[PDB]
Amino acid sequence: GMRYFHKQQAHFWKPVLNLDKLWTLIPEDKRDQYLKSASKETAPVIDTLAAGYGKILGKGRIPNVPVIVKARFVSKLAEEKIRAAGGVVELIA
Amino acid sequence: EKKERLTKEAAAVAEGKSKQDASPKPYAVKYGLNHVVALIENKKAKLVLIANDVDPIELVVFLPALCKKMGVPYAIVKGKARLGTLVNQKTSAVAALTEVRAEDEAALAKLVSTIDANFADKYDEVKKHWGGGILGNKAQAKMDKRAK
Amino acid sequence: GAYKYLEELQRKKQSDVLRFLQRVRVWEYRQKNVIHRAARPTRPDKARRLGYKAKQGFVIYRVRVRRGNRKRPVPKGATYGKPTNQGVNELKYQRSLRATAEERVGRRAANLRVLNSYWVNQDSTYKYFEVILVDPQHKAIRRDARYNWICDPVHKHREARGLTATGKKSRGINKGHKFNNTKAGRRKTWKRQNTLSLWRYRK
Amino acid sequence: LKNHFRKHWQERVKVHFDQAGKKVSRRNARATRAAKIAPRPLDLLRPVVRAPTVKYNRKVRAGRGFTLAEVKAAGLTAAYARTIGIAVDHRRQNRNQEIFDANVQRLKEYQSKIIVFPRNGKAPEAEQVLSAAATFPIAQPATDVEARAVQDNGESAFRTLRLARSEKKFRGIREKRAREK
Amino acid sequence: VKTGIAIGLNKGKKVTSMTPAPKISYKKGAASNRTKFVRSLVREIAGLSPYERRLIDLIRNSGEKRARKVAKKRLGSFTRAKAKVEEMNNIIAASR
RNA sequence: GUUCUUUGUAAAGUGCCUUCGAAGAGUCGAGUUGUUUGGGAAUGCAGCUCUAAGUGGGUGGUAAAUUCCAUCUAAAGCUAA
RNA sequence: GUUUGACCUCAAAUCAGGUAGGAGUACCCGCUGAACUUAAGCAUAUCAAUAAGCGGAGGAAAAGAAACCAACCGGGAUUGCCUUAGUAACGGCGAGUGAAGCGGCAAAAGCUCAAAUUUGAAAUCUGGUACCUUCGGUGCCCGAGUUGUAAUUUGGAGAGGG
Repeated sequence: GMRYFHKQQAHFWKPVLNLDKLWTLIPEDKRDQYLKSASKETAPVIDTLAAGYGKILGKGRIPNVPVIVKARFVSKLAEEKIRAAGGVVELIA
Repeated sequence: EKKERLTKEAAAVAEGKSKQDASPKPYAVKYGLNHVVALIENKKAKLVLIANDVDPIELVVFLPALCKKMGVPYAIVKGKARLGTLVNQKTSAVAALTEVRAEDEAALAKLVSTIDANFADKYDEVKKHWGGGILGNKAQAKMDKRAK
Repeated sequence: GAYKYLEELQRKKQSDVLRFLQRVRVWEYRQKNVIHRAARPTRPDKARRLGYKAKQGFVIYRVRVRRGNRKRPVPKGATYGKPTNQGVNELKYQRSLRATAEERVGRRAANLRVLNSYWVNQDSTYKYFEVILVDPQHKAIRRDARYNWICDPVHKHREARGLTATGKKSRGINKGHKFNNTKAGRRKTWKRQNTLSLWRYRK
Repeated sequence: LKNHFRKHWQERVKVHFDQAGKKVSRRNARATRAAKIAPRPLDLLRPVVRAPTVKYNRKVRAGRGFTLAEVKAAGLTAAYARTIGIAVDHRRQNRNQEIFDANVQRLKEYQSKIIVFPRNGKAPEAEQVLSAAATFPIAQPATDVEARAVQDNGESAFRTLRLARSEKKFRGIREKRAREK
Repeated sequence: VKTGIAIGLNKGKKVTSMTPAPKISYKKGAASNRTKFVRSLVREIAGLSPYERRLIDLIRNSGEKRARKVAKKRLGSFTRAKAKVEEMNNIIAASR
């Protein structure tokens, strides 16, 4: 292996959130109404950074509901799976 | 003299009708080192006297060159106690004078011409020509006899 | 002002005028004693910026200190242990010669408090410092609130404890990632982090 | 597998039996300070500031003191503020208008809520509050609304990040090429 | 100016801007008229040091490269050697 | 609270323009030796030698050269919890 | 004038008035500095930047208002706790050793000199002495001091002129 002088584990902070959960970040009160109302003109925006998540992954299926995901990093398959349902991924910093 | 000036000032100004007309414009010598070095670089000084004997000579080594550069007539006087006498101190290490009465203007100008001709025009070369190659009398006799 | 000229001129140490003055003054100081009262500073600008004030209760002592490395005073240079110690004439004495001079001067003048010190000259054998001291029993300094702090008893033998500037430097007291082992006290940090903290409800 | 007990650790052992008594003395010190400080809070108003260190920049957080620009914009001076009960930090600088306006409104609210007594006299009784931190709590700003219209353009953020990475990686080479031109 | 993403040449979230003020502990060491005058006069008095006297000979004989080398050795660093040699070049071009 | 004294037309705060804006040297820094540190082409200290600058100087955890950027302002000092 | 004085430097007094020493040393600031032990025996190493030894203070000491951390949408004196972390890193890469920024918290407090001509007035200060309303005040007299005592200014700024 190689070395790293003055390593500090804040450059590397990048927790991950698979697509399977992705609605735990929506409260329960709001979840079932947004599920039934598959409205493309009005979809729930999900801020993953405020929840404490850097990157989004695509381990599993979500329904075909639109959703606006705000994240710093994503995977190709995650973007694909969200776009299938008809959700955009807005990038943040 | 300061005390009598102050009581006269209080008597004339506090009760009477004037602000600073009681005590007139004073003329005197300037004697502080920093004050005189600041008078130079504003070119208010007409004459400067610099004591030859100072402990830290580095206090005064720069002063002749500075007076030359700013165009001031300087002189090097024998005695800092001699300056302390005329300024009510034990030592002064400098003395300056920047203004005079008209009765003494001509004497001051003649004195400055005298100082220039006798001091600077005579010793303008002294920035070269090192000193202090003297020997004791025994060594001098040795050198003389070995020479002849 | 002339103090500026004095500063810029004292910075030019290898010029002819200053090496002449050095050659004279070192001889004078070597004919005088090792510690002796100076009537006035050789360097008024340096003393002025270090805290000297030309009034009663401010004192200047010229002091002489031998140069070189530290020798351990074991008999016949034998240490009676493992050989890895080192050659004996190669030890360095973490405290500086300025601190040594300050402490000797404060031992001679114990009624005074050592405010500061500064280099004046040196030779192959000796270094020369001027030490600035203060009289806290003098009323002009017990008053005059800019210097009445030296009269409190926590400023006794500042030089011996390492509170002068040379002491702070030799202890390595500054801010940064470089002074991490010695920032609040080397031994303090060592005692702090070689310490087993155990709470009531164990973590 | 690594237990650091080869030194004389048994000399340097601190056990915190003094936990409860220290808590009690801390409370008593707070009470005594309150009595000595009676009409005033025991806490200076601190500003809002955004934390550094990407792990934490999402959060807003309480700082040391307000800037001189913030104080002048509010319309009072640093010394009078320090007497009034406001913390001031001369070395913090303002590069964000959001934080600037937030702390300005903080100072405005504080000025409106307080009541200053004259130096000469009266000193009407005021029923102290103990916590300016509780009276003026920190507010996390609101990024966006709960729900919004979707808008897709087809640049796939994955590819966007890859292109950003690539231009960062191959900046210098292209610059040296255009130099050799 | 920022981009609004977590990577790239200018990464980070976009805030509006402020240019707060120019601090006065940024123009430290800048040359004042008094410093210029004092230092010129002190140079006129004290003159040259021995390694400077060597440098003025070696720039005339040997070129600036030997001067830069020996000045890097007599001083600490190349950054200071450059400025010292520039100073000596200006002294030479003035007196000559 | 109740008087004693109004000290003072004496000090302090504030707006705009204009000219300035001094800021610590055998010190910083570099070489070598010893010691120390987690500090690794060398973390801090001390000894010997060398020794600066002012749009400058220090730091930016891989040694140098070149172009930039960011952040502080040393070599003087006091201070409760 | 081979006289009479001024200054500088160095001394002396049972001169007037004060001051240091020594003890204690649980904690605190430095200096100096081992070996037993553990590593196979052992020079590196570890025990340990420990014990013994020396100097020096206080009720706390030290540190302290950045020649800081950072690379963020930037934080913002120091100290201590939780955590960072038995991690980055060091090491016959073996025995073993080993921090720091961030974050939450306790407590919160900011400031001072030198470098600037008062120059239409050394405006400053110790002591002696007589009174007083005595942790001090007023007057008066020797003195310190211009080789710089006061006011004004400390980089966050600030000064001068208007």
